[PDB]
Amino acid sequence: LQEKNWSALLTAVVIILTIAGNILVIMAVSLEKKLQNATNYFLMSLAIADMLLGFLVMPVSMLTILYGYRWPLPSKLCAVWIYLDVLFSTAKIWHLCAISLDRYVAIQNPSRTKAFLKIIAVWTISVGISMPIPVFGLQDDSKVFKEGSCLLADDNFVLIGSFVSFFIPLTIMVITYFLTIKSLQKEAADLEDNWETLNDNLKVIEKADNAAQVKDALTKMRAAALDADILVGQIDDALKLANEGKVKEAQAAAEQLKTTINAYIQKYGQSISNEQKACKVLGIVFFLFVVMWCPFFITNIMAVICKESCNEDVIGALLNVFVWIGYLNSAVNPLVYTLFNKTYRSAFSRYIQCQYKE
Ligand SMILES: COc1ccccc1CCCN1CC[C@H]2[C@@H](C1)c1cccc3c1N2CCN3C
Ligand SMILES: CCCCCCCC/C=C\CCCCCCCC(=O)OC[C@H](O)CO
Ligand SMILES: [Mg+2]
Repeated sequence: LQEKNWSALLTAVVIILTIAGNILVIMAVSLEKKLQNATNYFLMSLAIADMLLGFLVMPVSMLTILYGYRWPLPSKLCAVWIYLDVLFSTAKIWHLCAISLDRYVAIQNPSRTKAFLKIIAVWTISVGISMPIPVFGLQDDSKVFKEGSCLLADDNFVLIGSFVSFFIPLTIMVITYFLTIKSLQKEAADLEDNWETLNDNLKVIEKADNAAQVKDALTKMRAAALDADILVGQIDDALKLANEGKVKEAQAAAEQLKTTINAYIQKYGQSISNEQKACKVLGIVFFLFVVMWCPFFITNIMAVICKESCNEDVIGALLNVFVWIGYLNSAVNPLVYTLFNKTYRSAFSRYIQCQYKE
C-alpha cells in the first residue's frame, strides 16, 4: 500500500520541471520566429517526447515507488506503460541521431515540410521498434512482470532492444557529430586560406608597375573567389581593364574589391562561428543524454550477464534509482537552451511574465 515513501517529493519535482520546461521549449519554437529552423523543429518534437514522458510515464513510475514496486494498476496496463516509456526514450535517441545526421548533410549539400517528414519518420521508426513490447507482453505477463513488479522481464527483449534501439543510433550520433566538427574546422581553414590569397594579391596589385602583375594577381583572386558571384564579376571587370593595359584603373578597381571582400568574408566567417557554437550546444545535449542514461543501460545489461551470480535484489534497487537519473535528463534540455541561447532565454523570460507577442 502507501508504505510512506519520501521519494515522491523528489520525483514530483522532476515531473514538474520536465513538464514546465518542455512546454516552454514547445512555446518558444511555435512562437519565436528566430527559432524556425530544422534543428529547432527537431528540438520541439524531442520536447513533446520529454513532455509526454513527464505526463504519462513518470507519474506511474512515482506511483509504483509508493506501493513498494508492487504494480498498483490493472495488470494489462503494465505492458502499455513500458511501451510508452521505451517509445518516448527511443524517440529521444533517434531524434538526437537525426539532428546530428541532418546538420552533417546540410554542410556538404548547401524546408519546414522536409523537417516534418523526417520527424514523422523518426516517430514511425520509434513506434515500430517498440511494438514487440505490447504485442508479446500483453499475451504473456511473464515478459512484463517479475515478482508482481512491472518491468521488462524478458532478457532477450532487453539485449536486442538495447543494441538495436539505443546503441546503433548512439553510434551514428557520435560519428556524424565528430565528422561535423571536422567539417566546420576544414571550412574555417579553407576561408582563412582564401582570405590570405585575396589579401596577398591586393598588396601585389597596389605595389604593381605593369599590366602583367595586375592580370596575374586578379586571375589568382578570381580562383580564390570561386571557393567562397558578386566579386567574381567585379574581379573580371578589373581583369578586362588590366587586359587593355589600363593598369592604374585596374588598381583603382582592386581597392573597390577590398570593400566587398571585408563584407563577404566576415559574413561567411560569422556564419561558421554560429554553426560551431550551435554544434557545441547540441553536443552538451548529446553528452548529457548518454551520461545520465549510462548507469541504467549498463546495469540492465550487467543484470543479464551475471543473472544468477549477482545480487539481483541490489541490481533491481539500482535500476529503480538509475531510471530517475535518466528521467532527470527530460528536465535538462530546456535549461541548456537558456544557458547557451539568448533567443530561448528571452522567450522563456517573456512567457514566465505571461506575454506572447514576438
Ligand atoms: C537511453 O535510454 C535507455 C537505454 C537503455 C535502456 C532503456 C532506456 C530508457 C527506457 C527506460 N525504461 C524505464 C522504465 C522501465 C524500462 C526502461 C525497464 C526495463 C528493464 C528493467 C526496468 C525498466 N524500467 C523500470 C525499472 N526496471 C527494473
Ligand atoms: C563497481 C563496484 C564493484 C564492487 C561491487 C562488486 C559486487 C560483488 C562483490 C562484492 C559485494 C560488495 C557489496 C556491494 C554490492 C552488494 C552485493 C551483495 O550484497 O551481494 C550479496 C548477495 O547475497 C549475493 O547474491
Ligand atoms: Mg600570404
